[PDB]
Amino acid sequence: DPFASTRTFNLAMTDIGEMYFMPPLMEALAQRAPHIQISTLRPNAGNLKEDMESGAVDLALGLLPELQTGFFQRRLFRHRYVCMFRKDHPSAKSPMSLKQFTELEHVGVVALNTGHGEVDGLLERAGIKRRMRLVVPHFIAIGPILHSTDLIATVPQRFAVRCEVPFGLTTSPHPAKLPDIAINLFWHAKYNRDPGNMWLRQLFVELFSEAHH
Amino acid sequence: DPFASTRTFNLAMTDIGEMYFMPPLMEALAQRAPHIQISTLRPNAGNLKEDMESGAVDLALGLLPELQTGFFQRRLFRHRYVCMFRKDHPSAKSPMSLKQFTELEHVGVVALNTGHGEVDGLLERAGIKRRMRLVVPHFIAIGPILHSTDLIATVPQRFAVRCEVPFGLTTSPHPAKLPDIAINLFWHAKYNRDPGNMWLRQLFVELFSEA
Ligand SMILES: O=C(O)c1ccccc1O
Ligand SMILES: O=C(O)c1ccccc1O
Ligand SMILES: O=C(O)c1ccccc1O
Ligand SMILES: O=C(O)c1ccccc1O
Repeated sequence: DPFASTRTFNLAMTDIGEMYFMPPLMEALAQRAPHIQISTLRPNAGNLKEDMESGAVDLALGLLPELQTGFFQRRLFRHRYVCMFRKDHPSAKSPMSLKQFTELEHVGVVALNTGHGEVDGLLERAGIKRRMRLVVPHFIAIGPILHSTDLIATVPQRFAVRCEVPFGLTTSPHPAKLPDIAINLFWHAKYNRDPGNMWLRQLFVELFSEAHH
Repeated sequence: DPFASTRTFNLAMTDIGEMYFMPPLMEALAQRAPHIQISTLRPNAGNLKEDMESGAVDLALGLLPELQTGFFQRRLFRHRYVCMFRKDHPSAKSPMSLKQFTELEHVGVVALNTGHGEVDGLLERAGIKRRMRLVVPHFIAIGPILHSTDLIATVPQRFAVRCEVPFGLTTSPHPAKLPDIAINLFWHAKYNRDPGNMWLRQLFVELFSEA
């Protein structure tokens, strides 16, 4: 049944999603359905809405404003933005003050087709105009960049904690008031009742849902 | 007038390019041109050739055979593909044999609009069939994924070497016959004499060219 499938599922997610969702998913699949193949793609890859409609993309994961309307969507968890910097930073402290946040230099991330791109506008509207020497499209490059510079960054908490040891970095709670990050699972009405889709949806829900309350 | 420039330069490069190029560039810029901004994008974002022509993208860095004719270029350095897997993998050995390579499960990297996209085809044509359990679009997530699974991957060596300690990975010379990876810097002829472009190109050559 589930054990036997050799179906390939295609999943849209960010690079954080790849490092976060893939290892436990692979571990679960080796226990439960060891022949299933998984392919990922970034939320910006083509025509996400069209590709979910046609069935080329089975599921989408993340903070995804594109799909806020015509799609089924289930919340997996919430987490916050934190500030991150190298463990031996010459001046950065935790907790970091707004003043210090505005004094330091930043690397920014433009996560295309995600809601993370609201961050710069939200800070700007609060009067926090960062000295941002570098802007990159995506998140994982942030680890090595912070490891070998005095830059700081604003990043999702669940990504940050995964960088602390590998890249020798520390986090601070974020001095600015930023909304919570809702990481959701999305699917198109067409596959609402497809057995294989429901099974993979249920697995994501089981593996990744916040113990709510 | 480098020190006073507030120019934003738009650079096309991979996730590997960002981790490798950006920290020394960041350090040089703080010292020579602290008001310059650098914005990156992937080689696959929009269409590279037109954007370099328009000055939408100033410079491209990486393995980019589509720019190999009709663009200016300088070689920065060369390196090879290697096989990478977690240090305590139950069976994977270094050096890995081609037989073992064909037996183990892989994480593939599709790698669009770079030369790395060709790996699947050189292997497939040579008759080296891989059991591809997981496919991702880009390289940089391979580090965390190998660390926490039993998969193996084929990856650029200079990238692989930066993963070894952070993620507890080992490498092997690659059992298959694969081409060298030439990492070049490219620009369009139109900006050949643009002063800010010349200045930044020359900074990349200074910091990264082994030639
Ligand atoms: O921002 C995301 O896409 C994300 C994905 C998985 C886990 C945490 C995250 O912030
Ligand atoms: O349609 C499938 O191949 C399938 C896959 C996983 C679980 C249940 C299924 O029917
Ligand atoms: O593949 C790349 O684009 C690359 C870039 C910088 C250093 C090593 C690399 O392989
Ligand atoms: O001439 C410019 O516009 C310029 C900009 C940045 C760095 C060096 C430069 O000459």
